[PDB]
Amino acid sequence: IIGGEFTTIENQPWFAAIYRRHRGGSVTYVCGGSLMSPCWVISATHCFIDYPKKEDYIVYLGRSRLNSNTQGEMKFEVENLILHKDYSADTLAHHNDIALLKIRSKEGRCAQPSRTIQTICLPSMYNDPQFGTSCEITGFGKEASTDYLYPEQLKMTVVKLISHRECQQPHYYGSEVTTKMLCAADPQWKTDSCQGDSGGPLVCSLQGRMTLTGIVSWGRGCALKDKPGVYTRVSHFLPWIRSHT
Amino acid sequence: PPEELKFQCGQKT
Ligand SMILES: CC(C)COc1cccc(-c2nc3cc(C(=N)N)c(F)cc3[nH]2)c1O
Repeated sequence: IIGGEFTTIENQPWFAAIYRRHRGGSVTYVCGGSLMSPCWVISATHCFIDYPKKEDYIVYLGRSRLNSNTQGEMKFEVENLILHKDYSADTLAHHNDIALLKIRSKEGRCAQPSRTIQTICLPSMYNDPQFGTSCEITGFGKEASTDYLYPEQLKMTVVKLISHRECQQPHYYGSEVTTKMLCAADPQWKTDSCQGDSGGPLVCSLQGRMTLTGIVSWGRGCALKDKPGVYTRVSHFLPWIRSHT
Repeated sequence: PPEELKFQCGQKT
């Protein structure tokens, strides 16, 4: 996240950190995700597409730091990894970029609620906030496009939803953005999501609930003028989600 | 009653 503030998991208790193991001894961070129900986490298919080996991923809940432990964190293995049939990537956009990870702990249980672990609400079918709404994004992604390391402390920032008409303007993304995507940016192009933030949540208040409105998907550069961040529009995948959850 | 019932989506506090 470019800009934003450093935060703790108590402020985003539904945030999930997904890592990959290389038996060489190291575990590296892959993407963020969000807990939907006790046993299911939602993220982005493009985070797994290249190495769809579920046995090499570890999911942690209740984590405020990237490589150090947080008291109260929970570790799970991925029991099922459901990627979107029809996921497609082009020169920028990822289409149908949503994935579901079913989690199980070594004791065979799903997540349990605590002051650092909570589910986030899903929207109702095709129901979104109106453009202008300020939503927040969280993650361990880069703080500057030139960085080659990720922060150790979780960050968050507030961004506003913009209309498709504005995002599909030729000097923004044109038709690369579809109705199954949402664009969000800072009025002054000062904060944004960036590499390392993929799969995490775009949370907005909808009908009184803090709802998972989008999943961090792609963007040209980070915090660039006229280059909003693009998110998978969760309201449009509710049947898919239900088909599996 | 079982733990799962104690999740309230979207509730931080
Ligand atoms: C874990 C692997 C699948 C690597 O995935 C990735 C490889 C290279 C870039 C990204 C990536 N770029 C990204 C850029 C943005 C942005 N708003 N500018 C974003 F929000 C997520 C990104 N994720 C990315 O998610």
